[PDB]
Amino acid sequence: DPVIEEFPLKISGEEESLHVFQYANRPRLVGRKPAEHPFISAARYKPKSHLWEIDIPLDEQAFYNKDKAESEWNGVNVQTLKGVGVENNGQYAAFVKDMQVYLVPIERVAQLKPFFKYIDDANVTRKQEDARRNPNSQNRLTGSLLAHKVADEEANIELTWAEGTFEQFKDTIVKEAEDKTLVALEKQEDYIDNLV
Amino acid sequence: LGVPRIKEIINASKVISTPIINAVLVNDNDERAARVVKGRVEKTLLSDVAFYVQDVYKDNLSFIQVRIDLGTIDKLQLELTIEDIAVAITRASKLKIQASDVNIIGKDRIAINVFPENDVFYRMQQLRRALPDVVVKGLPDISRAVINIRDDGKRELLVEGYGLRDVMCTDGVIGSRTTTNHVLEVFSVLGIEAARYSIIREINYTMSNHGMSVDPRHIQLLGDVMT
Amino acid sequence: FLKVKGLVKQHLDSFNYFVDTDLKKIIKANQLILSDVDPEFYLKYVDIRVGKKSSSSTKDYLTPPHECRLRDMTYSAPIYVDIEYTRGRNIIMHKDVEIGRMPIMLRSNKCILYDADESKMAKLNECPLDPGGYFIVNGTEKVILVQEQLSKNRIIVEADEKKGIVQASVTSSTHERKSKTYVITKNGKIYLKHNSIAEEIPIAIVLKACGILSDLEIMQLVCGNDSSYQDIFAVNLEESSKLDIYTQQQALEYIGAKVKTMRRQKLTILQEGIEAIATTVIAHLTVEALDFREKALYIAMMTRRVVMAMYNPKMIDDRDYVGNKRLELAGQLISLLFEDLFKKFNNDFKLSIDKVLKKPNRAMEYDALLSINVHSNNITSGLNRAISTGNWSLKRFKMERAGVTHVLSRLSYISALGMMTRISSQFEKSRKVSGPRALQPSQFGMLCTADTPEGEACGLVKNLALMTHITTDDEEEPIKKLCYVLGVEDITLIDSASLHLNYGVYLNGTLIGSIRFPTKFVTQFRHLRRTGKVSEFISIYSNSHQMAVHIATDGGRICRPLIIVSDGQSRVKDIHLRKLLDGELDFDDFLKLGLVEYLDVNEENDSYIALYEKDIVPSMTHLEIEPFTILGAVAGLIPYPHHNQSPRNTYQCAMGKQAIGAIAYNQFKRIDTLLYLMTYPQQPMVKTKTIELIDYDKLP
Amino acid sequence: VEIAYHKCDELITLFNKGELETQPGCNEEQTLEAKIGGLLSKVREEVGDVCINELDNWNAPLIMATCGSKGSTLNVSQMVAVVGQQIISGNRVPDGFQDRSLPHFPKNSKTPQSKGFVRNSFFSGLSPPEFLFHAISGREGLVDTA
Amino acid sequence: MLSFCPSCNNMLLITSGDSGVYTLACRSCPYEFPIEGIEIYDRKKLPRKEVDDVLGGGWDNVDQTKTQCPNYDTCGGESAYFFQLQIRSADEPMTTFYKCVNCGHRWKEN
Amino acid sequence: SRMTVGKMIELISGKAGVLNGTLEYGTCFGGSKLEDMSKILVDQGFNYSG
Amino acid sequence: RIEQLFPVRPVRVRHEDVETVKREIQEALSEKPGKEAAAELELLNADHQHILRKLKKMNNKPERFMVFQLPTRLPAFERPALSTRELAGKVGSIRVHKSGKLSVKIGNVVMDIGKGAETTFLQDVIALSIADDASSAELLGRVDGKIVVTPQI
DNA sequence: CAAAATTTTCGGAAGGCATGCTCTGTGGC
DNA sequence: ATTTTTTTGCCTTCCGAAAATTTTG
RNA sequence: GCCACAGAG
Ligand SMILES: CCC[C@@H](C)[C@H]1CC[C@H]2[C@@H]3[C@H](O)C[C@@H]4C[C@H](O)CC[C@]4(C)[C@H]3C[C@H](O)[C@]12C
Ligand SMILES: [Zn+2]
Ligand SMILES: [Zn+2]
Repeated sequence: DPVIEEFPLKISGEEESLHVFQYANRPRLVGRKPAEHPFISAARYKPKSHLWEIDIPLDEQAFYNKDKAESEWNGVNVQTLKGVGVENNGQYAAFVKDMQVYLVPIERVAQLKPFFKYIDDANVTRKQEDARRNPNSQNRLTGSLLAHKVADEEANIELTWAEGTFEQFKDTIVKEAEDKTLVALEKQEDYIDNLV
Repeated sequence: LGVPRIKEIINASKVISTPIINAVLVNDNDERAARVVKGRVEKTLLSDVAFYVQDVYKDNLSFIQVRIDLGTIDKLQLELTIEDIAVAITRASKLKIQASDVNIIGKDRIAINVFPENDVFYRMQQLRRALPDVVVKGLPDISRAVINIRDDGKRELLVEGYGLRDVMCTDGVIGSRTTTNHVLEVFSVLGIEAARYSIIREINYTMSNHGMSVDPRHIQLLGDVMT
Repeated sequence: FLKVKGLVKQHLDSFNYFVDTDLKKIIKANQLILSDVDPEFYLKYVDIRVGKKSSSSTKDYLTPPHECRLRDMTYSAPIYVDIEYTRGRNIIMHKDVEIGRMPIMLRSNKCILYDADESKMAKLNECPLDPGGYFIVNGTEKVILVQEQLSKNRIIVEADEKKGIVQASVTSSTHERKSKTYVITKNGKIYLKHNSIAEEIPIAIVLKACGILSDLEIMQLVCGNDSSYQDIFAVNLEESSKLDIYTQQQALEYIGAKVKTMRRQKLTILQEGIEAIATTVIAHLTVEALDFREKALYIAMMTRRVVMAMYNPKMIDDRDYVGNKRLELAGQLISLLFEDLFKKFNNDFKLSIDKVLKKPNRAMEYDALLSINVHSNNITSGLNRAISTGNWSLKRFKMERAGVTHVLSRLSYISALGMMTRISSQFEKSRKVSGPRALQPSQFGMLCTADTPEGEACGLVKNLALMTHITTDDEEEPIKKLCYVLGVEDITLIDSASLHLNYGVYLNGTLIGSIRFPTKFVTQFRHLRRTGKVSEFISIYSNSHQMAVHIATDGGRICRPLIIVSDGQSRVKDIHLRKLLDGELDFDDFLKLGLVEYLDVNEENDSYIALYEKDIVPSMTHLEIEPFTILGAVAGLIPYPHHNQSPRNTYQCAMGKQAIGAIAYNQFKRIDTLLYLMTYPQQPMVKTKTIELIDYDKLP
Repeated sequence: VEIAYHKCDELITLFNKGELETQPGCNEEQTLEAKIGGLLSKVREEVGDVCINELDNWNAPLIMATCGSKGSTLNVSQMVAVVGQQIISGNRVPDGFQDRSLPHFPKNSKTPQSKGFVRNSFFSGLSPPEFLFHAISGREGLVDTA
Repeated sequence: MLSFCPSCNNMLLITSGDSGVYTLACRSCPYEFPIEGIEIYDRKKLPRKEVDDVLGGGWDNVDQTKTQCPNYDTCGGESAYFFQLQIRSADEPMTTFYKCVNCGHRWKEN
Repeated sequence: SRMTVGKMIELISGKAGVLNGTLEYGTCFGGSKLEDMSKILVDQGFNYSG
Repeated sequence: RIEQLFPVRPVRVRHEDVETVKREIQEALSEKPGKEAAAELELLNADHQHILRKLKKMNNKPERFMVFQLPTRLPAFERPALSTRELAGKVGSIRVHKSGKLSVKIGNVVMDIGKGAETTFLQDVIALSIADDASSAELLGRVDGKIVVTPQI
């Protein structure tokens, strides 16, 4: 019942807007060791629709099938992953700084799944080229239709991808979470009284 | 039995519920003879006589390999061989296969080759999922077979199915004493005059099980009007 | 218990829940009215009340029920609606606008006979022992009978072995829309069919229409790590490749190309497919954004249940199970009728407004409310008709039910008591033994084991037990937040590959997330229920075969109170019983103290109930309050019924409603079409506790 | 009845362990059900036979059974002695709940009292589970007649 | 054959191609896996249920005979346990089951 | 043929109750026991079985 | 490195063994270098030990994150009452007892801790900036595990 | 020998029937 | 102009589609 | 008059 050691828990970063990516296809562990992180070449994020789009260049030397891509897919050599940032409440991304656990609120979590925009582009180009040879007050949209329309019309934002920024983030999080200590107010039973 | 049996007898029902063929064995006091006769009428699927079915792809040739076993065949004592399994595979018309493709490798292996923009993969997947459900021995309509020891101690072989002629033509089964509760089957095999006895006997048995005690002259009249 | 929750009061409760709460839901479903001509015109129903003005302190006068009986009138109270609209250029609001007359149930909170002493009953020529719970329409007293249906918003898995197919059906029922969806097996493949979709859609295509775009994700969600499920389901993965659909837009095109849904506005085929997936495929699950995870997981769970049914046919759901059946009372039926009536009223009012507004010769905008009454009577008329004729025809929901209401039988006191609390089965034409007509063991304590008629309706129409309660609908969002707090990882951030490695959580049949420790979660939720932090009619039960914990919140579930047993000791002690007999510590205090709790059939499945105190082993979970609950009100007249044969008890339940005796205290002030009275009635020499409890010895 | 219950419990133990011998045409569950049903029918017949031979002369149900005017030996045995096994559609009481008949019995219980055997006579009064099982059988008969 | 493309976790299919050589190809993304010199097989091990030897236990305490086993190139046993059984019609000869005592490999004749 | 022993128990319970002066109970899975009613009947000069 | 480009074969378990392999699979996914009540007690003790060693392992390791799952309404704290998103600084402590059990005390309420669902896929944390001068989204590390905190009731 | 006409076999859908026999009441259109 | 079902089984006739067989070149 | 349920054997 007595405690032998305690790890303090701190919360900081109320304006960081920290996201979490979740690749549906890329596994975490291969064999017994952590897998190599894929290299990201391009990132896009629609702000009002919270659509994330991540481009990963796949190897062309081994297992590429240059003929099919160069013929009917206009030579696509990258795989794109699309996801929607779902707002989840109560999720904190935490790290450790000398047995002190620092938590930063997570804004959205995105389920990135493979996207095949070149297939749709080829389909619509085929439809246009086969329809133009021989052809043969209205905004009441609400709900999912309006969301799809506003996601389609709004343009992507070419985000500048970067790596190795963790040290500055850790410094500002530790600095922001070291000056203040908050005193407890609610009783143990009063917390259980409402929203258990 | 009871009222549904009367209902399905008095009309010419081509298919009934629980049809039973009571074959009388030539040798009735040996369990081994009864079991080896049962092996000739009870259907045995490919899955009952095979270790594995697999699909193999090579540099330019694609096939399906089946490994049958001989220990199970020997212990159950089926009069079945490897070439019999091959010709039974070919006789399954729903698989769309012919004898030119089926080949024998070793004493256990059977290879079913496939030759031809994506048809070969679909056709081999269909063949792989349909192959272990073919019938290599037994009658195609017999659901199951059991060996019943009667009151006097002699054994009879009674089956669920619609192949009366194939049961009574099977060696080891006396064809002159094999009967069926189904009536149109008896009409097709033995004629109308045996169908009349089948109607009369089945209705009389159904009435006597419940102890209704009806005089069988009424039953004879009903059978004569039906036939 | 019979002083608070009762047996006849159940109907009352539903009507109360219809008047105080559910009318607001019906209004807010379709509260807004637009105009075709003028875009600035809008009408907004902001509130609704029955039999009370917002201005007057005292409720408005109503004719007494006996006066309505004598004069062939309708016992009813006006419906008052607060309406905001535009008259010219300024928004104006008007309260207490009458749009019809709701026929009120007797002895409800809107009746004149509510909580009235015997002297006031004598002043109004009404018997104090009248059960109430019926509607006086045109002088005739009609009872809206209890309807029995399959559980709504739940997956029901059934199979036809003689036809060889399996299916999983969901009957989505929500105030916005009602629909039915099927996931069926055909030719070894799995398809999804709906009334709006013209052709059956392969399950891979409809799963790709949602957020899932990987075949590995589909196969991992449907099957998981089990090899046999993968072998069964791998055929359906090839139909996505055969029909060259690989992206979400392609599947949406394919689905929307074959939708028969007529729409007022012309809509794009892609947008039609998005609408069909969002609102039509599964009606009670809606998506307001680009995320389709909940719908995808619902369809995947249905497909997994279908696959598990195909692997072995013993994993189907029993339609005759009481936990799979829900009971519609008068409140739910009047709600589902008033929804149609209000939709027709809104359509007619919008047509009238468009007709008047198309005339441009009027400089001054007119008052729309002046044209309420010329439509409003229709509501009342239709309402009265749906209780008078008993025919129940609603083309919006394709519902053609008949015999919903019945003329209240007045052959005896127990006859009128047993006409109340009567269940009408869904399958009225089932002539098969051991189907819906069998007495399921699941109805022990919920439905009467003896009260059923002899004849063509034997086993179909049935009566409630003595000590039962029928759950009313209540909000589920606090329960959802409590689930998220208690340790349930949300469905939008868990792995699709490892979803079947641990227990899932199903709120009202919808997969809300995953739980690492199911037993601790169930114990904590039961502790919160027994303490009083959540509603006592919320049901928690863990199904180990499906690896799920189900939380049921919606109404229509049959419940039954039971004494809790902990550590081999009954939680109800002698001091509690002494307090209850002395006058304090009533049944509600028993509920708050955690001594008794309500168990429905599904929670009774995950339980172990002791019949008597002497039979308690340490493994028991609950204790029976009293056994003769399993016999209903009509069956309670039989003395020593456990010494009899069951058909004798059934015949007594049939013939007790035809016995000649005293009807009510005002039987000589009543003018009924046929009334048999006995000159010298006597109370029985051999009584029953049920006889005393239902006051049968007062009017024998 | 105690001897029959002990033997039935022994068969349940053998079935649960897995060394239960099977009938020539039946599986484990089928042969267990057949053996238990035969044992319970035998014990009902034995108790009925020891009941009928003891009733004295000028016993009205016995006289009415001897005449054939009304009733039978089975009805007298059910009124005075054990009612017997309740049979629904040729089998015992089906599992209405998950892997059990009633919540008043443990899960995976196949004891005679948990699947439709009424120890009590009609004179001694039926317990609530026996009452429910007898109601199930009577309802099946009523529906069949209807 | 149940395999999935590692790039996009979509199902892999086998096509003939222009060269006539089969490859594991993905219809969604540009990925192929040639199988020249590589074996691929998806084995479906069918379940095996125990079967009782319907002729076992019958070669105990029976007369012997001098019949050479058909596997003469592997062994030269002569004494074999033999017995007679009628498994056919009554107008055709009653068959003989006989097993070698050294090599097993039981066989029958008419 | 109908086996209504509960009817005989009702008759004896009613007889003993009307001789004793109190209404009796035929409550399911309980009620007034037969031995008490036989004792009441035999104390009043009637046969125990009614 | 090209071994990852081999056609992935999904995990297949026989139907009779699917309920038994779940322990082995659940332990293999992490790959560290009442009968149901007792089983969950053992699982909770193992989870507590695993959380302790995983917390000790990632001390001061760059680009190493672990996702906490706290209740959406934290206990109220006195203003320097405060909104749930307005908390800053130290709020509580993770405590280890002699039995090896771990408990998270926030304010004045003690709560449990468990490692929750086991994910088989890769997760990383991405900061985001929507500055009009230059919009950037820098990677900060990978998520290694997840813990869940539930009230002690 | 294999292309083309003729015939047979085989499915799924479309129809139909059954869902007792009599008898006594009411209530609403 | 969004949108449930509300028994269960048995039987013959029709009618393309595909398979089987014969018949022309 | 047509439907609709309600009962009786
Ligand atoms: C998969 C099940 C098929 C089944 C319904 C088919 C396949 C075999 C068929 C029977 C045989 O043909 C022999 C008979 C022929 C007579 O003409 C009519 C009756 C007869 C008993 C047939 C009835 C029926 O047609 C059967 C049982
Ligand atoms: Zn791919
Ligand atoms: Zn040899």
